[PDB]
Amino acid sequence: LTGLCDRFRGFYPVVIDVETAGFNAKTDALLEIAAITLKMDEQGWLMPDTTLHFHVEPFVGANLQPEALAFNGIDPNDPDRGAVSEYEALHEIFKVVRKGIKASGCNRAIMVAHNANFDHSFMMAAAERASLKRNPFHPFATFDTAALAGLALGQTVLSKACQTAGMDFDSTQAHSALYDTERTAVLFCEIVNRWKRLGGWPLSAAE
DNA sequence: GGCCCTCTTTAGGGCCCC
Ligand SMILES: [Mg+2]
Ligand SMILES: [Mg+2]
Repeated sequence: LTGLCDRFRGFYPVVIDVETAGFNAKTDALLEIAAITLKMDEQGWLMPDTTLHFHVEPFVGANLQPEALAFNGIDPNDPDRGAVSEYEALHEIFKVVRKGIKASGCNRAIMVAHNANFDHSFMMAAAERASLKRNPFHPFATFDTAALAGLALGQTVLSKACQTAGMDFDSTQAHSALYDTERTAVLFCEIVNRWKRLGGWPLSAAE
């Protein structure tokens, strides 16, 4: 291929997972976020690059759903969380992403996530509140690993997709931002690498 | 949390992005 900028029409894939206090991106709090950039080796194989992870303070006036907190087991009132503002978390992620875009020769970043619209809507909403400028992510395009796993593995559930792909998946570590992002990143890389392995990529190898 | 299905309506379990 072999360069990352040539693989997805100049899009720089960044794996994202968020933990929230509900399903409403407009009103519910962002509590946690992890980001994993990708890279290709000289042979053209995809693999994780830089990993970021932040605990996030609920923005002022945010709604908190008890059922959501019960699911992710996150206590926003814990002073020992080490949480930062949405601004600080996303500002650092954007900085690393813009740096990755520049070095790779890509044009823009695209979010890779499982059921990606969820994570995308929450990140865009948080960027709006924090008044962040020059959002390096595509405003509506995403790489949904649920759809990709549907094609590649015939499974749409993250746990099952990883297992089907022959990956390790610990249910005791599941539903945590860093672990979910890492497993999603490996899943996405495996799907992409498998397609190359089967001769589906490059298009000349599609033959 | 709330919609969906059915071995349903005097119910609960699946869903599986929180
Ligand atoms: Mg998730
Ligand atoms: Mg998660």
